[PDB]
Amino acid sequence: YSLYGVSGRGVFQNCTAVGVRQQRFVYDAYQNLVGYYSDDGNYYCLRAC
Amino acid sequence: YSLYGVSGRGVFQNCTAVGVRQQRFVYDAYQNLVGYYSDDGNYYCLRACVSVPVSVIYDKETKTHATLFGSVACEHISSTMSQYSRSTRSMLKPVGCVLGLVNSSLFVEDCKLPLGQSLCALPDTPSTMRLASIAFNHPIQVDQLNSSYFKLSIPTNFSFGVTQEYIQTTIQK
Amino acid sequence: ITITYQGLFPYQGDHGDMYVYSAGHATGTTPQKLFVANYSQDVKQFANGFVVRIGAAANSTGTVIISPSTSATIRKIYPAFMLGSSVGNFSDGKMGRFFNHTLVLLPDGCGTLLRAFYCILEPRSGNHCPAGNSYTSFATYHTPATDCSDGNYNRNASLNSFKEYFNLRNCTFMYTYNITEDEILEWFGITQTAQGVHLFSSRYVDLYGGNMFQFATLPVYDTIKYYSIIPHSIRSIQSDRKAWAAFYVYKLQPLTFLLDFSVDGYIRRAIDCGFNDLSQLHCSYESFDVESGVYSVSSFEAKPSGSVVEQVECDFSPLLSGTPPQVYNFKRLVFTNCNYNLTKLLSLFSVNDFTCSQISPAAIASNCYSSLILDYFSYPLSMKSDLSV
Amino acid sequence: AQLAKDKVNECVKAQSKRSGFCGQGTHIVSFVVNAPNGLYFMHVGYYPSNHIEVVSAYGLCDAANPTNCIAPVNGYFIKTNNTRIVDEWSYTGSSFYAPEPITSLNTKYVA
Amino acid sequence: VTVDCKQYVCNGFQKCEQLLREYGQFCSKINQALHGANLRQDDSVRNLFASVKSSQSSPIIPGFGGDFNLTLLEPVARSAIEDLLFDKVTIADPGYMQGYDDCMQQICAQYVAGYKVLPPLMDVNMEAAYTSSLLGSIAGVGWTAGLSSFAAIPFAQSIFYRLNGVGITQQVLSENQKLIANKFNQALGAMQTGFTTTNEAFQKVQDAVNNNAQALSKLASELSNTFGAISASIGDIIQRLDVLEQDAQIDRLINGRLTTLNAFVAQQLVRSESAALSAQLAKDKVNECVKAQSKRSGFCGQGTHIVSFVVNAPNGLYFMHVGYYPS
Repeated sequence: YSLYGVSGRGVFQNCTAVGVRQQRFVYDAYQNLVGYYSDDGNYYCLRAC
Repeated sequence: YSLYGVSGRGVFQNCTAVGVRQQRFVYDAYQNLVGYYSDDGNYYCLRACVSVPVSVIYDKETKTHATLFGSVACEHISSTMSQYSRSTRSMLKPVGCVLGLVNSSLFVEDCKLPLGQSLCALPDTPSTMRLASIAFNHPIQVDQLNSSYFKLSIPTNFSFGVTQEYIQTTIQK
Repeated sequence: ITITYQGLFPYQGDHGDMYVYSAGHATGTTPQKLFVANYSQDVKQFANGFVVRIGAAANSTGTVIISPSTSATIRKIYPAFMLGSSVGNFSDGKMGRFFNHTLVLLPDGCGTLLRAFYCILEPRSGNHCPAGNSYTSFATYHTPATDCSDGNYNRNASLNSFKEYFNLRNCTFMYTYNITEDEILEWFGITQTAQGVHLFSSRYVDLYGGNMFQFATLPVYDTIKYYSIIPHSIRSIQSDRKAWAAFYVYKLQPLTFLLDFSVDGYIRRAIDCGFNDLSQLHCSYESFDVESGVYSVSSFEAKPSGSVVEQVECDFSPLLSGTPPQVYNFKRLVFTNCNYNLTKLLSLFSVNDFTCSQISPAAIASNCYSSLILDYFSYPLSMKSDLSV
Repeated sequence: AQLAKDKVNECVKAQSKRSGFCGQGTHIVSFVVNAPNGLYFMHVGYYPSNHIEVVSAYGLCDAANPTNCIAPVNGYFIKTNNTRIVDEWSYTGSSFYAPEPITSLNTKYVA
Repeated sequence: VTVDCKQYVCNGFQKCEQLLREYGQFCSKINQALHGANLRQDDSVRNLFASVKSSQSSPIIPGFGGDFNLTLLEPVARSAIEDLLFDKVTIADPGYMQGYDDCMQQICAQYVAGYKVLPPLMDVNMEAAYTSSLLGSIAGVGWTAGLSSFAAIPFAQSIFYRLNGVGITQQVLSENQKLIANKFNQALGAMQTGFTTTNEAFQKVQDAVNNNAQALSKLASELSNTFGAISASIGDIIQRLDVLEQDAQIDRLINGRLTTLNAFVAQQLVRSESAALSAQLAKDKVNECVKAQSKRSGFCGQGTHIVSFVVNAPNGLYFMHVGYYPS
């Protein structure tokens, strides 16, 4: 993928359902994003390489 | 204080009598100055800053914190002390004096059990707050007889069994 | 996820500043004088901004304020703010005047919109206006009998009242934000960065829980240093008087909090780590829960008092001994590297005049210098008009 | 791990007549199960808990002086001279509870 | 010793405190790591003494063995030989509501703060109570015939059976004669006189007190004053420039000073783990050499071992193994 200001390499899946949903990432306690948003409008949660 | 080219924070006292006395500091083997000069003309020997080495006695089971000071003082502190900088930091929140000063009642209150959470020198501090137990030791002391006979403490019940310790053997590789 | 996070927060237990708006004076039929607190003269430092608890008492029973013996059901009311970069006094000397471009946050339409605008505020000169006679305070108002009738709320009522006290000039923007009418508790926040002024609300993203999220960035790039609360008074008639929920302003500062995020992403618990050692310990472990034990929190260092400075004593000697020469033979005392008690010296003499140039007599006693020159001579008071810079 | 090998060869195979290591009490059995990354022991020790203070000697003698005491635990109580020792109490006339060392002081019983 | 970081670094100055904020993870891992180290050490103390006493003293009467003059009696509370190896060891510490104020009348575990020494879980009268009931159980437990379900036998007969055991001289020699007693007491007498300086163990004791006192105070004196590039305890404190570059030199001083503090924490984990190894060794020396005899060589040092005594030394135990020496 290559999203807005963020790079990265991930395996998107239609996951559920944890986030903010108004701004459009979700991190897990580090710099990484685990990982949905951005698609319109679902939950494409990402993973590491 | 703020002396000539040197800054610092100290408690001056009229001490005696070690120095050079012609140039006007005295160091002790480091960068620090311990510390008289400059006054005209005496010995105002300085010291490092005063710090109250505080702590916290949580107890998450009953959710009752209890702020303990390190080793000073039952007499020198004040409640929500206004001479000092950092609680820490914005807001704070007096019984000793076996170890130091604590902001937690009460006086001993002996003796139990002993167990955690097991504060310092010997306040064993159960909860519920309600500090300072001294629960030691105590072995069932057989008494020593005098003549050819000598007492001995044999028991009556087996009561086996415990689980015991892990011995670690490896790492994850 | 839970975490420790460093950002702008109010501190645990902060009571903040409370503000209340009141029904105005009225007869049975006719609204009369507005009724307000002294908020307009109380200019506050913006610093890092603030958050606001709005409507908390809504639903409960409370006093009507202007008639303390009269109780009524409390309704939410929205706060209004004046913010800017430069303040001073109005022509009659009263405080609370904002100069140059000023940011105004003004609710309207019986609590169904927020207006945000950035204009020069020209004080108007009619009676009771800020550049007129009989000025006490500016304020805003609305008139519920005519402004809040079903299906026909007056959007501009508050704006119009504001325009009576000030002409709006050279406005760079005027934005409106719709608000759905309810009596639900909410939070509002405001900060500023080089990107402009940021407005936060719980309304759009967490109406029922209170977390604040950004809903606007205003193109205000002049640093906001000051704010005041704009008093509102409700021009009801006596039989229509309501009680309006107090709101509370809490200053923000950079603090590290433990933040507990639910599964759905919202924050329903936090710990102010610096509140005390117990909270400190609680934060360590990167968890809400900290296992039961002794946890060392730092000092408590004493406050500096009696700041000793050492450098001595300036020698005014030869002035006191002998005959002061004539003005054209003035004697010169030079001063490098010493301490001076000059109010000492001027306590010996009787002093008849003290004027300075590019300094004041107050200032010349206080300051430190790299060089002080004292010239003294005999000179008659009769010739004071000739001894002038 | 070399300690664990020392705990398997001592406490698990044999008994091991030694204190903790074989934790807290006169050790009886010990069991080994694999824990995460390590072993894990279930040392089955004795725990006395009801102590009754009785009286020794130290042994016995008569007109002729060969002695008794001890195989291996003490005494020789009184009522009359009985010998269940560590842990419970008390046996019969001894008959196999007695080596026969040299006499000592406090003559005839035999301290 | 626990360091109170976020006020060790820095000295308590708000800009430097904010630059610590930036590093608010590392300080939490420091004090988390030391509090874990103290719970492991404290469980070594607790588990040690719970594997010390358990059963059953004589109790402490001024006559232990007739006539073995034992110095290990409590005079009354920290017995006499324990008084010798606490007086001759040079400790500038501790303060417990008299030493803080006593130093205030004038080591600095309570003045930099900074670092801070915690008390050792047990008052000295109570560690003295453990080892004094241990001296009570020397005689009867040294019999055995099982550990521990016994006994009350006088100390003299305990050393004639302990001496009958491995110095396998049977009863006719200890009957004719004793005095041995004066040779035992002569041995303990030279054990009274000789501590300084050529008698390590004792130099090992001051290697320990000078070890942890050296690490604590002297390493904390290297950590502060001075380390960094410009390091007058705040980089460009108030008195010198810049304000912009002040964060640069200060962040040098925080990265360095906190990194060396983290080296101190790694060191405390090292000497804590080795202290727990040696404490488990001490539990192996109390359960073998002190209760029983122990029919084994050094560990129970140099000769067919006879008695061994335990006294609390600074930070550790201390043994007075009474061995045989043929000659």
